[PDB]
Amino acid sequence: NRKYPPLPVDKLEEEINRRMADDNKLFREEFNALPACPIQATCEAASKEENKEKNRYVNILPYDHSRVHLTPVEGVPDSDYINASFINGYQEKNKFIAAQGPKEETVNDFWRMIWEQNTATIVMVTNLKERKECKCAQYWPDQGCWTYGNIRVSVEDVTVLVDYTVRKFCIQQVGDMTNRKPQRLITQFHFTSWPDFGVPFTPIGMLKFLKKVKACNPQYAGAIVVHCSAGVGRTGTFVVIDAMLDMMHTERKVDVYGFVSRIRAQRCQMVQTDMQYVFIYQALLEHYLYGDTELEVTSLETHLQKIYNKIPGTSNNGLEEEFKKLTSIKIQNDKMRTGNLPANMKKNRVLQIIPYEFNRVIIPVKRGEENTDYVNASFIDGYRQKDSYIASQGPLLHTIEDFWRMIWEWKSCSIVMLTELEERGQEKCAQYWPSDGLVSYGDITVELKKEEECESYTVRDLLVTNTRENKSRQIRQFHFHGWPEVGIPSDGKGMISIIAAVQKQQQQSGNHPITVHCSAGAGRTGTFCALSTVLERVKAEGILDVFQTVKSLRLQRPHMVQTLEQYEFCYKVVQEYIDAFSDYANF
Repeated sequence: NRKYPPLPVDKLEEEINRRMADDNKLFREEFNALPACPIQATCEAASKEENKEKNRYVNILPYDHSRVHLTPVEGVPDSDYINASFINGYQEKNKFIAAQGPKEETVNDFWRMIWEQNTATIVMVTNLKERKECKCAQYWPDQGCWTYGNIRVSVEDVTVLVDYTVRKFCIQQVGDMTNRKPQRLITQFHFTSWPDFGVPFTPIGMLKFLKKVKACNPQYAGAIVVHCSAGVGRTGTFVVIDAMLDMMHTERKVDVYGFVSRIRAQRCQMVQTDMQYVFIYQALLEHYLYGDTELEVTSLETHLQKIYNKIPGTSNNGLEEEFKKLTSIKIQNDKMRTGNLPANMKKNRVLQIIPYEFNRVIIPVKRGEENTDYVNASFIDGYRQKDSYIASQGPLLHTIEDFWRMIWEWKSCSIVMLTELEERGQEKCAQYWPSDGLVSYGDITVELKKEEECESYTVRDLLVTNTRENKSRQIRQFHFHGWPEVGIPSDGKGMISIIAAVQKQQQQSGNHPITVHCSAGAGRTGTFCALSTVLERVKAEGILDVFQTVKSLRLQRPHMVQTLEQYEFCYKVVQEYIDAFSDYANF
C-alpha cells in the first residue's frame, strides 16, 4: 500500500499527531483500510460441526494453513482442533501462537497445546471477567496442583504488581509410567491493567510487560502463546508492538499497516479495533521518545551527575530536560467535564487541577440532590495495587462533609496532610479534624483519640463513626509540618519517615486507598505518591524510574509533581533513602 508506507522514526511523533487529529480521523481511515485477509485462506477444520463448541465466535476461526494442530487422540474423533494460529514476528516465522482464551470445555485442549508445542511462556492480555461477562476460563490453579487431562500443573510462585501478574508453574505430562517426561517451568505473564473501556492511560506498563516476557522466554522453547478472549485484538496489539520495536531498532522505521496486513495472512482480525491499532502507535512513540529510564540503584550516582549538571551543548541541566518532557504532555481538557459543571465549579480550589473522568473518586449521591457525587479527588495506581492513593485537594469549609463521605465510602484508614491550614497569610485547607473531643459532618462523627508528635509530622488517631450505619473505624491522620512555605524541604528525612509511618498503618489496617492531600491536591500530593511508589519499588527490586513514575501521575491527575523543584525533591529523597540504607541487599 502506497498510502501507508513505512514511517522513519524522526516523523513518528508528527505523523501520530496528524493521525490523532479530529478524533483519530486518519488513524480510523488507516485501520478501516486494513485488508480483511491479504491471501486466499480456508477455515475448513475450524468450521466442522464437531468443532463448534471449541470456538467462542462463529466469525473468529483459524485458517487451515496456519492453525495449531493438536496430535490426534486415539478413539476421540476431531481431537486435532484448537482455536489458535501461528503468527510471525518481525524476521522470524511462527514466533508466536495467537490463541483464543480457553472456554471451560477447551481448558484441557489449551494445556495439551502448551505441552505439545514445547511452550515456556504464556501471555494473557485479558481479565477473566469484564462486567460479569466471562472472557476466559481460569485455566490455572491458585495453589497446589491440578491435572488438566494428562497435564499436571503445579503452582511455583505468584508476583502481583499494579500492571501485571507473573505466575510460575511446573507442568508435566503424566499417565504413562513407561514414559515419564521431565517437568517444565512455565511462566504466565498476565496483563491486568487493560481497562474494560478504552486503552491503558499510559503505554509504559505494556512496554515493561513485553520487556519481562522477552527477558524470561528461554532458549529451546517452542512458540510463545499469546491469548485474550477471542485471541485477535489485544493479542494482536502485543505481537505487533514486539515486531515493530524490532523494526524500529533494525531499520529506524515502523510499518504498523504493513505488519498488521502481513499477520492477517495467518489469523483473522489481528488488531480488532481502531483503539487497539492507535495504542500500538502510542507504545512505539513511548519507546522512541523516552526509551528505558529504569536505573539500578548502583547507576543512580552516575545519573544524578547528569541530572544536576548542564547537558553539553544546551542551556539546561538533566533535571530541566526531564521536567520539560513531563510538562510537554497534554492536559486532557475533554476528560475534566464533571468538575467543570456549574454545580461543581465552587467545589474546586484551582480550576486547572480537577479530576479526569476515568479515575475521578465517585461518592454516593446525598438523598435526592444532583451533582452530589463529586469531590476533587483522583484514584492513583501505586507499585503493587491499583487505586493505591486518593490524590485529593484539601477540603474547603463547604466540602469537609464531602471529604469525609469520600474517606468513609473508599475505606481509607490513612490520611496524609501535606499542608498547614494557612501558609504565607493565605488559606490552604479547612480544618476537618477536631483539635479536642468530637466534631460531626452529616453522617460522619470524628473523635480525637490520641496525638503523637514526630520530628516532621503529627499523628492523630481518629475514631470515625458513620452514625447512619452505626459502624466505627480507627483512621490515622499524618499531618506533615516539614514542607516550607517557599521551595522544598532541605532534606528527605521527614518525607522518608512519614512514608514509612503510612506504610506501617496500611500493613495493619488492610491496605485501603491512602487519602493524600495538600491544598490543590497536585504538587506536594504528587511528590508523596511518586515517592511512596519509588521507595516501595526500590526496596522490592533495587530499580527506580522516577521519570515514568511522575509521568504516569501526570496522566492520572493534572500537575501531579507541579514544579521543577518538586521533581528535584523526588530525586533528593530517593538519593538520601539509598545513602541512609546503603547496605540493603537489593541495592
